[PDB]
Amino acid sequence: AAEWGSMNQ
Amino acid sequence: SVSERTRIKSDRYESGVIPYAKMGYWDAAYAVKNTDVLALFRITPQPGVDPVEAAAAVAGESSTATWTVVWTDLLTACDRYRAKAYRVDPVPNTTDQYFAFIAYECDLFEEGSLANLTASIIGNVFGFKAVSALRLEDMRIPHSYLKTFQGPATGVIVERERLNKYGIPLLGATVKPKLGLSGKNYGRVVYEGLKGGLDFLKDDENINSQPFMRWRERFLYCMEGINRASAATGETKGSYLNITAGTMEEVYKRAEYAKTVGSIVVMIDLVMGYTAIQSAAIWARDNDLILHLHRAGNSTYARQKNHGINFRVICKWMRMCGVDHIHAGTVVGKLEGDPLMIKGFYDTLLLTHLNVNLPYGIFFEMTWASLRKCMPVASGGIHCGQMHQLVHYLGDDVVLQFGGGTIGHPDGIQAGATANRVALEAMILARNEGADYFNSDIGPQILRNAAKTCGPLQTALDLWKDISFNYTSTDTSDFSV
Amino acid sequence: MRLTQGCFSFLPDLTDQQIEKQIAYCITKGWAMNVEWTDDPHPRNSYWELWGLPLFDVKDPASVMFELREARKSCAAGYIRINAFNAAYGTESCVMSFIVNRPSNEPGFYLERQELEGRRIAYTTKSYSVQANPEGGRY
Amino acid sequence: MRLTQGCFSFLPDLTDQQIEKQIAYCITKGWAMNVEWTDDPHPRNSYWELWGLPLFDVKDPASVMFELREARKSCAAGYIRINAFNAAYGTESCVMSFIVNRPSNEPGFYLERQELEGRRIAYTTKSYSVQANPEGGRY
Amino acid sequence: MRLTQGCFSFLPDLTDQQIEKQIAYCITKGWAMNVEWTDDPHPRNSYWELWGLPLFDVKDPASVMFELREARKSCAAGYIRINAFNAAYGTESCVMSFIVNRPSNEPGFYLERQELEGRRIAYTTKSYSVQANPEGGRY
Ligand SMILES: O=C(O)[C@@](O)(COP(=O)(O)O)[C@H](O)[C@H](O)COP(=O)(O)O
Repeated sequence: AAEWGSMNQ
Repeated sequence: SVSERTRIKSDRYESGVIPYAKMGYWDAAYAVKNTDVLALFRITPQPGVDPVEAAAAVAGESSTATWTVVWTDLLTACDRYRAKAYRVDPVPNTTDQYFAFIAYECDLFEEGSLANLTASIIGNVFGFKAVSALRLEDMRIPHSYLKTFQGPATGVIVERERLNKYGIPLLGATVKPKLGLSGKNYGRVVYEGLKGGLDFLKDDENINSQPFMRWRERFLYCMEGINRASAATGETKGSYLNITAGTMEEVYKRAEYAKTVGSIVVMIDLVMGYTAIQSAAIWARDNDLILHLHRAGNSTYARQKNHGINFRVICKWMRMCGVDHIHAGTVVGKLEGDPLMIKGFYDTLLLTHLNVNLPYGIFFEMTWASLRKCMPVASGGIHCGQMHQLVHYLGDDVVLQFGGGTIGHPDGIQAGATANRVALEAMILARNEGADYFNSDIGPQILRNAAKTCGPLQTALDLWKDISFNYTSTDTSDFSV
Repeated sequence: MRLTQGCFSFLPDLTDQQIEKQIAYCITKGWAMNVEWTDDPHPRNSYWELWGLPLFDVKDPASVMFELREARKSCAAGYIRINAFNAAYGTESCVMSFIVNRPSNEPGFYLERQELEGRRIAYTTKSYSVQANPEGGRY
Repeated sequence: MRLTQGCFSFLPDLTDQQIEKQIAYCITKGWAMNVEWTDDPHPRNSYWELWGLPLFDVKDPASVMFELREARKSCAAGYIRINAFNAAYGTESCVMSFIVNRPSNEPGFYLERQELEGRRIAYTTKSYSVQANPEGGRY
Repeated sequence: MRLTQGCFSFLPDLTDQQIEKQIAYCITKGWAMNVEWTDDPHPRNSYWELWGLPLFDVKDPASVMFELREARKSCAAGYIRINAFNAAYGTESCVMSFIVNRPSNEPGFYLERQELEGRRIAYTTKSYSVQANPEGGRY
């Protein structure tokens, strides 16, 4: 979801 | 005995077999670095295998692990060299498919070498018995590593300057039939096509040096046809000479000949291999030549959604090696191509930076560190009757190529070339004036209107009016909107 | 012969209304416009003569149309072209170019063939107008 | 002749108490220790024979002293050395090495000179003990 | 040291019954058998001395056993080996080889290191028995 952009700084 | 007394009794370094996820290859609380290389894999576990164990196995066997414990690990900074699985999720609308994210340390790779990068990422993991299927979908290549590669020898910007052509797609065609013609007959077709209004023509991927035609003969006649056409029109023209060969020495011999006779461009095939491709891209930069890449063989591994490598990854690797052009798809032609996936490919080859876009298959944000742009090429069963669709889906930085769509004209090759150029010019003009050229009614009428002042175009429209290739696609998206 | 340099040379000469529309399209993108002239149409003649400086922040095609009108009545017989430049990072180059004035008649070119080693030829493209008269009086 | 390989060869042979102190210094740093043996002392002889595996997590010199005692009464006449390894990123190599046992007599070496082009010589260093007897019976 | 050339050198010396069985296996395939001897065991010493001609159409191991018995009591101290040859198109080479007699003692070899350009070394392997005595009196 939108956690893929925060899990990969 | 000394050996028996010196045996390792540590829980982690005692002899024996333990799961990969307990060897240190799975870390849900891992923090990614800006120098790390990242990979996204679509995995299908064998009945009974735990999804997390499978991800850990892929990470270990692609980095520094084996099937059993080795004490030699204590002679190295082991923790720094191990790759780490850090995220696993089910594929939407699917049971038995999962997405896995993996991070790799920068010091694991050799600077400027594609053979080395691939040796680690795709070396042996695809043959593991514990998985039933596997596919590399995407990768994030960091700025630091990008700076060790050359990037395109010429690049889209410098190339348009070399041709003095700006603000419209380039045009081209392939010589037909594929095999059988002599060098003198080959030059005749080139002369005719260019004279009618094409920017470039090209040899077929399977034309090299055969009993019916030796290469030196073809190169000589082609330069006579190019100069004749350029002097008759006042424009810069050219043809892609094929330098593909069986050994590196023979490749170089054919490249040095084409430069001697004054060719502005040459072409190579993907079947040659990564190391030969890298060598050719370095030569083109040092000798002021444009380099075209044909993707022969790519669909053996890039067609199915369950196993292999997605083309968007090949796009990144080839932009890193430094090719100037690459075939990327047509959407409406006779070869495979989903419109959403194709738009993703074009962006990977032309943008200065990529942002996440799931419906297009973009999984990682990534900058190109000022690497030059690679020009996409559209080819495969397309005709001037489809001009409105080509302009809408492919854009303005692209080479549109018409083989049968030019030579197959009933009034001759020169007539065929004219019909293609006129069709394009009229469509772009209309677009720039703010018309809905993509509408199923406006688009064709625009071409019909132009046809009332050009007989060749009228003939072509009537000939290939009801020609289309509608079939369900194999490689599709997993997200919407 | 008709010189085929430019993006719209396979179409008839464009009217003033047609030209104004294309200009309106380039300014909507934010591009800078300029006008050039020459009497030597060799395909490797990269630098045409400049007509004033480029119009960077002009936001009305009427300003561009006026300048072209002046050149037409001021310059000698020959060719005139309009170009658009994009200074955005990643481009920093020209993005459009088309001819907007031609001579009454153009004879064209011919090829000269010098024979070198083996079967190799060194080609030279030659213009009839250039070889006959100096700049200013070729057309 | 006295072989001068190692860090303390210009000092007299060290006592057991002296050896224990140096070991205590390496373990306070967290280094791994090992013991090796050979009867071929050529300066380019990189791989001596290993006595068991390296002691990785031993935190008491008595364990290292015991192993050295065994080798002394088990191995043939020749040389014994103790090494310390550091596996930290930036090093990953040996950081100390000293001899801890010698033969009753060492004859030494001599040079052989092969004459090649011009005035160039190709040198070879030769050991008296090696050339005379096979491994196990050189000292 | 024990010389490890041959296919069964990691097993104890084979008995006469053991040898006879291996011979019986090679003749069932139709192979030709021969016996050789040497006192120079260098690994690049390709040609051992021949004991008579090869036995081409013998179909009974007893004939091969007899010849080996003779060599044993006739030849000097050293090494003896039995080989099997296959002359079929696609092969035309040896397909088996094993040692069947050894000296009472083998001292082994040592290395000589000549230093050439940069860090390169040219190596030479040397035998203790050969360097000490002429052929016939090495063991
Ligand atoms: O050999 C051929 O079939 C073509 O010359 C097509 O000619 P036509 O114009 O006559 O169809 C091209 O190589 C294909 O387009 C390659 O496919 P792709 O671009 O997908 O790699």
